[PDB]
Amino acid sequence: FRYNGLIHR
Amino acid sequence: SIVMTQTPKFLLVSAGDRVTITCKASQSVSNDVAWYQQKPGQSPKLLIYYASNRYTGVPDRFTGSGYGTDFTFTISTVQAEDLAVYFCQQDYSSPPWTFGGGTKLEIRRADAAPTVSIFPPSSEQLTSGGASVVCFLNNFYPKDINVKWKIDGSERQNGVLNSWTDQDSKDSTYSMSSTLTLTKDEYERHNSYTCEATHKTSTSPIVKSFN
Amino acid sequence: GSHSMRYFHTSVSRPGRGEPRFITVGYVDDTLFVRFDSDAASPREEPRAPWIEQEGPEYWDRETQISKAKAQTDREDLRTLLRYYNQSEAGSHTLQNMYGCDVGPDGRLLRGYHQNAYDGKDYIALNEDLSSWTAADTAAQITQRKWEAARVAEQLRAYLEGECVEWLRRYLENGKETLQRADPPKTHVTHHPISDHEATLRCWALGFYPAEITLTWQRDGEDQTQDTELVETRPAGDRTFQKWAAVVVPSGEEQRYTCHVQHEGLPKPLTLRWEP
Amino acid sequence: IQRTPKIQVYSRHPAENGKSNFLNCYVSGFHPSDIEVDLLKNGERIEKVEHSDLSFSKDWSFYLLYYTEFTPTEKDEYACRVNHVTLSQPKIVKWDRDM
Amino acid sequence: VQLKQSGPGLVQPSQSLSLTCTVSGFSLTSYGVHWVRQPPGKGLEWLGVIWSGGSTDYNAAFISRLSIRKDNSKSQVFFKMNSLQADDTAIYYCARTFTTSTSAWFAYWGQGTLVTVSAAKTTAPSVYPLAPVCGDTTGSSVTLGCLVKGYFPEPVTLTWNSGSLSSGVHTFPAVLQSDLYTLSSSVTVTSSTWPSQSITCNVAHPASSTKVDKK
Repeated sequence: FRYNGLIHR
Repeated sequence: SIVMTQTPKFLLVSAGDRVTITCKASQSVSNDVAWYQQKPGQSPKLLIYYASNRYTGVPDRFTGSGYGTDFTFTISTVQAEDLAVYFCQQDYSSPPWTFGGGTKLEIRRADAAPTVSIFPPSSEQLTSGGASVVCFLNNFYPKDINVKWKIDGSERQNGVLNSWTDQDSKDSTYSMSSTLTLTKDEYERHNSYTCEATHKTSTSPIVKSFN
Repeated sequence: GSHSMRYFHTSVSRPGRGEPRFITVGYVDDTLFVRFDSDAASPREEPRAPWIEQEGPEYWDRETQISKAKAQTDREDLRTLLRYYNQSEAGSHTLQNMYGCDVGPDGRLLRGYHQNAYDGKDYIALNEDLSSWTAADTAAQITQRKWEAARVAEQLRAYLEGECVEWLRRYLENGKETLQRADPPKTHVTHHPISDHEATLRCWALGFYPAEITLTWQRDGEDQTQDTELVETRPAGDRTFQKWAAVVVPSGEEQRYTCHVQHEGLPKPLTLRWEP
Repeated sequence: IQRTPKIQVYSRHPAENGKSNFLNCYVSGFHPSDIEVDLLKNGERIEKVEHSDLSFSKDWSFYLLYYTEFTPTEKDEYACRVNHVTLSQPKIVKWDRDM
Repeated sequence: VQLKQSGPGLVQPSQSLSLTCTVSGFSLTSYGVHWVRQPPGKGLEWLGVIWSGGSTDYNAAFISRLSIRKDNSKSQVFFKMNSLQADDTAIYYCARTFTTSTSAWFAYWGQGTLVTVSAAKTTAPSVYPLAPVCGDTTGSSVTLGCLVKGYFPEPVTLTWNSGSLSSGVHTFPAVLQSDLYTLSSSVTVTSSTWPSQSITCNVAHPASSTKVDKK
């Protein structure tokens, strides 16, 4: 189960 | 296998100067360059990494720049402590990761006069057989200095051994040691052992003798 | 009986060949269970384990879209770094990422991580506390301010301590017959005479799970680590791994040097020997 | 950054001539991801290529396993041909049953 | 985070060089330890590395004669180089990049192991103390010396009063003559601290397992 908060670099 | 060309091989400057080094790579390296400081008798210490990033605890005076083929290292304020052999490195290529030739950082200071010290051969060596008359030359600038061994007015040039110290990290001065390796049979032949040396500061040499 | 759940992301820019390639793969310990490749007939999160395909359609939709979007966030992230580093447009650059949770023997989390690397060299990692950041270079510090103001490290602490554990737990109970089945290594000693006195004695260890194994050679109790060559642990392919350790022993002395194996699958470590 | 791969050509099960077995070629340690890998039967390329999914290690180096079902014989010689951006010429690594 | 190196300082020609780099502050199973040598007064040369997993990369010009192996449990990394020759006489440092990545810029380094490829056998020093003239012509300041003679191979460590004073101290490097080294040092203190107080030079020649204190 993945994390969905991959906020831009 | 990317040849890294470091320039210049030697760099002599006074305290509080802005000196530049240049490491040029034969092939392109997208900011994969490192910079080290190797003080005598000590290991190389990582100053900068990735061309422009200062390593933890490394001061602001040491600053690096460049990308791809041309790379430079510049010191904001030259200090007596900065005296070392400066190297660069590449890490982009495959495992053999080359290094630069090195830059010997020598420093300029006011031309000071030496302090001569003549040491008679210890009672312990004269027991074993040998007899070495040692004479020290301390705290002077520049590096070039001439030493002359004389005994009762008779010059001896054969069997002399000389050692120079690394330029000091404190006062930027130099020091030299002269040894006269002789036997007890050769030593018991004479009484007065004189020590004299020539320097840029004074015309007349500093005389130091014993009996 | 400590386990783990990690997610791998690879985003490599291919200028001219369209848009970057994204390959994201999910693992439990050393078991690959989920995967997503950007270049596919219809890209979706695909099952690679029998226990994961048991999960419902609403699960597969969620998982798919997250990766579908991560790819786009990474596609922009690449252009962002190109500006940060003031590098060539035409150049091919890599963006790597891995986040996961290391769970103990009784189900509670011990290590949590969110580290990522640009062009093979570390960029920004989440420290053990799960509330702090460590930037590798000055451009990694731009992302730091961005993620320290948007409190990105907080949600991650919630995920890693929370749902990351809850699911790694679900997966451990789901496929126990393949995950908690500790495979012992099928071991033996092979003799290579060479010529006269010096002979290479190889210690084989095949068919073991997980990848963690310790192989040593001992002359009357003394570790011969200095004179032992050890291959990196390699996958056999059948869900299991292999590894060997060899020593050059003179003739006659052949019956001194002992092999030692340490593994989860074994109750007591074995002191096996070469037997003609 | 550019790092050359570390090849390993081995079998799944021990050496038994005629027995149905698998030929593995574990390429690991390379960077960037772009890697051309081919398996060989007596110097001739085997078309039945099947490889794992791109994963990296904790040192960020990638690893792939190129595998195919093979029948070991006495007269046959099996190798693995790897090519990477770092590699000057294709790295051919012969298979050994004692290794 | 440290790297403590240990090994022989003199190797006879055509023989091996077994070295040990004992790490701390970090796990071996995680990081990669490199090996870089430096010929006296010359540039640096990377020889090889041992990765986390036990995989290795050797400088091609060395691949047959070089061998790096490690004991993860005992935090040790070994460097064995077979059939040494004159061109291999140098200082051997083990190093590590700041992180787990396969980066080559070295944040941490060992102290180095000076190896000397020679058929000339080890010789122990004869240390004698050097004090000034019989008559008091010191005044306010005085200088004292400590000569080290006939030792082999390099190095010898010389400190004065275990390192309590390190202000007016100078150590002149050794010079080779008939496969022998001769070293010396000099201290400059006030007439208030000698001979009213004690002063001794601490000589150590580990290759001959010599540890001498002379006054």
